[PDB]
Amino acid sequence: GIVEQCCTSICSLYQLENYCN
Amino acid sequence: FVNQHLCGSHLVEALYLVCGERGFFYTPK
Ligand SMILES: [Cl-]
Ligand SMILES: [Zn+2]
Repeated sequence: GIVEQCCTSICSLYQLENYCN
Repeated sequence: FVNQHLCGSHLVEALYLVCGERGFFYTPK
């Protein structure tokens, strides 16, 4: 999930937008 | 913009900046 995406490996601010409502 | 490692409260801080008024969900595994 988001934790695998951004904490374990790296992620972009654009990927984070996927979790906006 | 650039990529980065974001863990714990820092990830949630980032979600707040990016989403703002839209709101977001934080659902760890
Ligand atoms: Cl730290
Ligand atoms: Zn810290």
